[PDB]
Amino acid sequence: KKVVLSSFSIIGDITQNIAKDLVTVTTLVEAGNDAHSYQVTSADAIKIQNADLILCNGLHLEETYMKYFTNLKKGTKIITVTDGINPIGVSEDTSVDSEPNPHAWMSLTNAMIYIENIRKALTALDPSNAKKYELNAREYSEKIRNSILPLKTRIEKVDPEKRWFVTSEGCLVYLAEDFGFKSLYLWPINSDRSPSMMRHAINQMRSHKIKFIFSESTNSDQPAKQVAYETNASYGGVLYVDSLSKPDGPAPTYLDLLRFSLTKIVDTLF
Repeated sequence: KKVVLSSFSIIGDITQNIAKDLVTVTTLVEAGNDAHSYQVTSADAIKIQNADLILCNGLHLEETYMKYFTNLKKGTKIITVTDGINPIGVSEDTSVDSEPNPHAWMSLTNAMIYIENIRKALTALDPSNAKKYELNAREYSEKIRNSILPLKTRIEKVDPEKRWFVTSEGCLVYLAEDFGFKSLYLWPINSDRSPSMMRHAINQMRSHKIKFIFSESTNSDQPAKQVAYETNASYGGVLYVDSLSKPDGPAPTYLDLLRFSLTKIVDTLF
């Protein structure tokens, strides 16, 4: 039985829906840890040795621990499951070039690309099961579309002047792009804050009469609430974007994570 190591919980869950036990799916950065600032342990080095295939997000998400994906089993490839997603830069000033924002999985379109890239890699690893990964990938893709599309459809009725997703981390930039909304946030990447970015958000919210700002499940709510106060906006609550929740939390699977967060967004913007 082949072993497929996913860099973090979200990619692990996607991969499990496509493979459905045809392979053993393991996860490096388990739910509840920051994927960008993780420390790889001795035990983790065993997971890495056992891997027949390694699935990374790319977009620099794993940049601090790429070096641990070395001395690998012969034939073990590292696949970037975001291949074909045009990166969005960590610059809010989209003039300058900048490091990529890693959060490509917060997108209906991109969910389909993650699935496709993983299907492809599983199929090149284990070609005698091609027909099963094929079926599984289609089913799973459908499942995602069936849950998430009705949320898109609701979101798209928003009045254009209210088309803003305002968060703490820049976790929704790919969602904004996919659904045709503008983005505003306080810092691009949690692991990394700027007083000027906060000032800029405040000014932008006042200027565009933006009504809500969110925080997320792995960062503090304090800055969002302060910005709400200073802008006469409302604090929107906590979104799940950077990790699956624990099993009894609201986002134990990638589908549940998209559904939860998009539901919360929709429910606050109407």
